[PDB]
Amino acid sequence: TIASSRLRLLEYSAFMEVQRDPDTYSKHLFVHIGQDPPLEAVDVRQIYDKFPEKKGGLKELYEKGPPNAFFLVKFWADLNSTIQEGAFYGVSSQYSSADSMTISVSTKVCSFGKQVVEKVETEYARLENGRFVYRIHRSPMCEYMINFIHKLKHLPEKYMMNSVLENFTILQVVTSRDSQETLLVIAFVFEVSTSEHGAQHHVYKLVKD
Ligand SMILES: NC[C@@]1(c2ccccc2)Cc2c(ccc(Cl)c2-c2ccccc2C(N)=O)O1
Ligand SMILES: *C(=O)CCCCCCCCCCCCC
Repeated sequence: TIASSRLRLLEYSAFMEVQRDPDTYSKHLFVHIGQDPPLEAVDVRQIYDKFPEKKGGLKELYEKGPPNAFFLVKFWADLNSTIQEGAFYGVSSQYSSADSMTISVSTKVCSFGKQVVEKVETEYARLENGRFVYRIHRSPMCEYMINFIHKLKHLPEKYMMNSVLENFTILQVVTSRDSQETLLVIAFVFEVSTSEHGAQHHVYKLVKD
């Protein structure tokens, strides 16, 4: 469970979809976080080098606080060609909060500690069972990401894929749109899954000392 005092990530999944015929659709999940155990900590200074720094960087974000909003997710992405591929590469996520506020989700793709792509999406709360729910449904992946996945899929060894992924990170920062107050920050780090049970993940809490 990834949750700060203000926002809670409910679900997250990056996937691809193909239309085998007009009545058949196939969906492969690269990564997934479905719907509270204690979390193991990771010192934030160990990841600084691979995230974007200076003005608006992760070090300035952490210093600004609150620290209860920072998390690290290690992903073991399933890049196995389990379906044949006009394919849709997308990302679906969902959050919840006790307060009604408009959120802003920014996704920073980084290569060698330098921001290459950024995507900003404002999300409005929807009242549901006494809580506020934010839904991002089938947000298409940018061609940078689709091409990156194709390039990784073309490497002959999984160790080669993991070496490229050593200098690739995605930083997700959710802020209250109007106040600009940090609600949730999730640093995503990746490896290619070698498991027979597919995509795996591990959550950690980002700490300083
Ligand atoms: N293959 C190693 C790893 C990994 C391993 C398994 C699953 C996902 C990723 C660790 C890792 C990356 C990429 C970027 C970072 Cl920032 C990290 C990382 C994570 C925690 C602390 C320090 C660092 C670091 N700076 O290396 O790939
Ligand atoms: C906008 O393009 C944000 C895209 C975030 C994609 C999540 C990455 C999931 C695919 C796993 C491939 C291996 C590591 C990128």
